Amino acid sequence: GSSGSSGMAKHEQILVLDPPSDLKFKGPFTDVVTTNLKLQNPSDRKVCFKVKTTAPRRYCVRPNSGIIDPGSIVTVSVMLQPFDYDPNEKSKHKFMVQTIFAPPNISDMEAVWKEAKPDELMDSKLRCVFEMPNENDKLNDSGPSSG
Repeated sequence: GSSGSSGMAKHEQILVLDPPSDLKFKGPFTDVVTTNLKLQNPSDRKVCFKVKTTAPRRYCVRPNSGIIDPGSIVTVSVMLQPFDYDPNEKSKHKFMVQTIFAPPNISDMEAVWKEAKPDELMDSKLRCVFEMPNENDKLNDSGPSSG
């Protein structure tokens, strides 16, 4: 990884998505895929996140929601259903993750996300990149061989 932002835009987010740039997907595509999404929480208070994508039919996220403890990272399992992938596919699909702090009496989630207004709810624009398993050179470390 290497710090590098492309353009300055307006976005108010508290939860640091990982990868924050784009979420790569290890193929193949002709079979069930498995992609782990890391979600870092810099804040020191509970926060609720709602996983929502444009292709909820070809995507299986679990947990599909929940709260990320303050100062911790969560690993979400995003399984991609096997479908006819095209090499000349267009950049349409998109992944939008919603995040919002949790109340002191956070009991019913369905009630929170509901009461929450679209003017306070924080979201993030992310793109899912489909990669192929066809590796070129085995990788173990970015330096030494040991371990």
